[PDB]
Amino acid sequence: SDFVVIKALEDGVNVIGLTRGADTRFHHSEKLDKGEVLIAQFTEHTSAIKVRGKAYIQTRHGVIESEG
Amino acid sequence: SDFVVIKALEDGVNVIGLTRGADTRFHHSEKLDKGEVLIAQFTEHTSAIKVRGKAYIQTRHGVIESEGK
Amino acid sequence: SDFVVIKALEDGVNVIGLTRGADTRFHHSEKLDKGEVLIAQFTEHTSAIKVRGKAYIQTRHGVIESEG
Amino acid sequence: SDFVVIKALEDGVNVIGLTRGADTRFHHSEKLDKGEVLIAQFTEHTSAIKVRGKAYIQTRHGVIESEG
Amino acid sequence: SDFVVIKALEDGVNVIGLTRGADTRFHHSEKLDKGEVLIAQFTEHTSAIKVRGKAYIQTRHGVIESEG
Amino acid sequence: SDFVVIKALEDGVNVIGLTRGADTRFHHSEKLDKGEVLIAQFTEHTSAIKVRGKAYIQTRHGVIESE
Amino acid sequence: SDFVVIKALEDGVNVIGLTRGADTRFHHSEKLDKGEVLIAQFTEHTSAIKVRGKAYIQTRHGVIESEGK
Amino acid sequence: SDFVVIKALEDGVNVIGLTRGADTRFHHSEKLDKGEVLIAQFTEHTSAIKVRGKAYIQTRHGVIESEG
Amino acid sequence: NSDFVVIKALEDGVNVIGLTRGADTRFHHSEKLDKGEVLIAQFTEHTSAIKVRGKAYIQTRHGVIESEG
Amino acid sequence: NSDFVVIKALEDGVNVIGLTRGADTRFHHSEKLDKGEVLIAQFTEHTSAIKVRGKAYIQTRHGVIESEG
Amino acid sequence: SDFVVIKALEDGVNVIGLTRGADTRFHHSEKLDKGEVLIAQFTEHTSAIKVRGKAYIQTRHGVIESEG
Ligand SMILES: N[C@@H](Cc1c[nH]c2ccccc12)C(=O)O
Ligand SMILES: N[C@@H](Cc1c[nH]c2ccccc12)C(=O)O
Ligand SMILES: N[C@@H](Cc1c[nH]c2ccccc12)C(=O)O
Ligand SMILES: N[C@@H](Cc1c[nH]c2ccccc12)C(=O)O
Ligand SMILES: N[C@@H](Cc1c[nH]c2ccccc12)C(=O)O
Ligand SMILES: N[C@@H](Cc1c[nH]c2ccccc12)C(=O)O
Ligand SMILES: N[C@@H](Cc1c[nH]c2ccccc12)C(=O)O
Ligand SMILES: N[C@@H](Cc1c[nH]c2ccccc12)C(=O)O
Ligand SMILES: N[C@@H](Cc1c[nH]c2ccccc12)C(=O)O
Ligand SMILES: N[C@@H](Cc1c[nH]c2ccccc12)C(=O)O
Ligand SMILES: N[C@@H](Cc1c[nH]c2ccccc12)C(=O)O
Repeated sequence: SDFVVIKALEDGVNVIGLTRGADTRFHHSEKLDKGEVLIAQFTEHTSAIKVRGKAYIQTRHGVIESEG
Repeated sequence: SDFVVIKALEDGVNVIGLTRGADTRFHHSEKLDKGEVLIAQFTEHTSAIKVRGKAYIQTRHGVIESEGK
Repeated sequence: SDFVVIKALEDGVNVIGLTRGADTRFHHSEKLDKGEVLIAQFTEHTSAIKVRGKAYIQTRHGVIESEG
Repeated sequence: SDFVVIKALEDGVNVIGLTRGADTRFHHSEKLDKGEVLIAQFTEHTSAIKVRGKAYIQTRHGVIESEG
Repeated sequence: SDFVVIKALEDGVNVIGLTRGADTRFHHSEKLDKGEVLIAQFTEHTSAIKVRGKAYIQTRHGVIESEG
Repeated sequence: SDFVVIKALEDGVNVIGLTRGADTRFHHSEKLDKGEVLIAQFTEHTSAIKVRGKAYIQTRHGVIESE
Repeated sequence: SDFVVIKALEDGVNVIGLTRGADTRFHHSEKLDKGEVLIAQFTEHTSAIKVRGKAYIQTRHGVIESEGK
Repeated sequence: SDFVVIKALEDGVNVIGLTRGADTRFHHSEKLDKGEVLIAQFTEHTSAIKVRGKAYIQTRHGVIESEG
Repeated sequence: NSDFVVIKALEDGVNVIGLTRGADTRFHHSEKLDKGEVLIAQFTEHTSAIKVRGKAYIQTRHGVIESEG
Repeated sequence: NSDFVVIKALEDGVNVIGLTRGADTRFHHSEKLDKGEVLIAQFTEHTSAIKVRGKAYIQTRHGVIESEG
Repeated sequence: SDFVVIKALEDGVNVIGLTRGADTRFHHSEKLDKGEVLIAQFTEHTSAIKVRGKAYIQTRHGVIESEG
């Protein structure tokens, strides 16, 4: 099952898990300080992940960068 | 299951999930502001995804770019 | 399960689902205006997809372009 | 399942599905006008596909061109 | 399931399905005229295919040409 | 399931299927004349394939030629 | 199932497992001192992993580095 | 299941199937005359294959030759 | 059919520590390696994370990495 | 569907030995190859390790290796 | 299921199978003399393998050498 890597490029990056299912809203927000890395899967409860704030992101389709 | 990466290139971008099944309609519109990235799967409930607004998009088939009205 | 990426290159492009099953008829026509992108799977309900109008198309077999 | 991409290079191209099963006959003929693109799977009902008319075709095996 | 692509390079090319099972015989022969393409799967009923007549053939193993 | 492509390079080529199972014998021989191509899977009934006569063969492991 | 490799580049690096399921919380924090290596899977109990502290990280998407505190 | 290609480079080559199971013995020898090709799978009944005589052999791990 | 890691000890007394799979996380075994020995160790029903202490050359599917003592 | 090894005897009296799968490990069969004969042998429900003695050219999915008598 | 290739570079190389399960101990040691090769799988009974002595080793992750 797929995962994304998120490296925070500043304090307070917000990695937001959206609920899997007929309804969509966020069910968890994990904040990262600058330099921290989160490696997070798609799961039974999370089917979309949003990143807010400056982050360096890797997925199976390559590198992408969120800007705050 | 496959996923698409969408990075908003201006405020107010909408990533719209279309319902899976005989019926086709919008069930959710996720609004993205400039700089934010959404990584969204295809799912039991979403079998097509539409992107309105300027965005940089990656899928397994490569990069594509949506342009806004 | 695979999908196809369609970027509309002018207004009023139609992405048409054809029904899976013994019967083949339309079922849904999604209208894309210029610059909009639709990323659409093959599904229990859709086993063929037609594009009408000018669009840039990506599949697992490469790029192809429809013309209006 | 595998799918084929067909781009009509002239009007009245026919993409014809042959029935899966002991019997082989045409169950459906999809007419493409010049410039239209059909992306069509193999399915429970369709185990062979025939293209009549000038078209550009992609399959997992690469490009091939049908001629009028 | 695998498929073979056949482009007829002359009229009257025959793509012949051989029966799956203890018995081997021809259950169908599809006639292609010049420039027609047939994309044909292996199936529950067809476990070998024979091409007779001049054609350009693609499979997973690459290109081969039959001659009349 | 995998397949073999055989192109006959002369008349009279035989593509012979061998029975799956505890016992091994020929259950079918398909004759190919010059230029005809057969594409043949391994199956419930055929676990080995013999080619006799001159033909160009392709498999997943590349090209080989019978004489 | 996928795994990540983490090599601590200073003392006191934490490798933190987040719970799988509807509830998300830390359920374990593995402390690495400098030069130690942990190779950790995703599991029935861990669906996300956070690294805090200076570390060299390998995943199937390649090399990433966490930067300390 | 994997398969092996054996092309006999002299008459009398033997392709020998060894029994699957706790017992190991030869259950069949297929004799190949010069220039014959045999394409043979691993099966419920055959878990090792021995070749005797001069032959050009292909497997998933590349070319090897046997010599008489 | 799980993944495995290759650990070659570059000095005596390297420890390859298996961590328990499941809701709880603890060391269930430390295999001690002397210099020049190679351990090839899978992830398993009982081991979902592996810690290496001491100097070792390591290979996994994501490449080479080295632990330091 | 299992993996297999190709063994080409480079001298007479080469032995390809099958070791039993399961809690008990012993030799259950030894196949004698004379010079230039080839054996293509799978791992099986009965054979979970294969030992080659004598001079032979071996191909696995990991590449070529050679045994020396 | 994965396997390791071990080529003894001196006499008395010991290939040691460790028990799968909650407990860890060795359940078999297979000694190799110089120039013998052992191709050993991971199994229902062996989930870790230790090599002692000078040996050339291939795994899916490449070559490694043990030093005795
Ligand atoms: N609840 C939605 C979340 C989602 C996933 N991908 C999407 C694409 C667009 C809009 C919403 C979504 C679902 O599981 O389907
Ligand atoms: N409800 C439709 C959504 C869809 C997916 N792919 C499409 C292609 C064309 C039109 C509609 C669709 C379905 O699941 O089939
Ligand atoms: N209803 C048809 C749709 C179809 C898919 N592929 C085709 C190719 C040709 C003609 C029709 C089709 C089916 O499910 O089989
Ligand atoms: N009814 C046939 C259609 C077919 C598929 N591949 C073929 C090859 C040759 C002739 C017929 C076919 C079948 O399902 O098997
Ligand atoms: N009825 C045969 C057809 C066949 C497939 N491949 C073959 C190779 C040789 C001879 C016959 C065949 C079968 O299903 O097995
Ligand atoms: N009846 C044998 C045929 C066979 C397959 N592969 C072989 C290799 C060698 C000799 C015989 C065979 C079987 O199914 O096993
Ligand atoms: N007992 C934990 C061990 C573990 C695996 N990967 C981890 C990542 C971080 C922290 C703990 C772990 C589990 O099976 O899930
Ligand atoms: N409990 C959450 C943990 C998680 C995984 N991926 C995430 C992405 C964003 C936020 C939370 C998560 C889950 O298993 O789904
Ligand atoms: N009995 C242990 C053996 C093992 C596998 N990999 C390990 C890593 C470290 C320590 C022990 C092991 C198990 O099956 O899990
Ligand atoms: N009867 C043995 C045959 C065998 C397969 N591979 C081997 C390797 C060595 C010795 C014997 C064999 C088995 O099925 O397991
Ligand atoms: N009977 C043992 C044989 C074995 C396979 N791989 C090994 C590695 C080392 C020692 C023994 C083995 C097993 O099935 O597990």
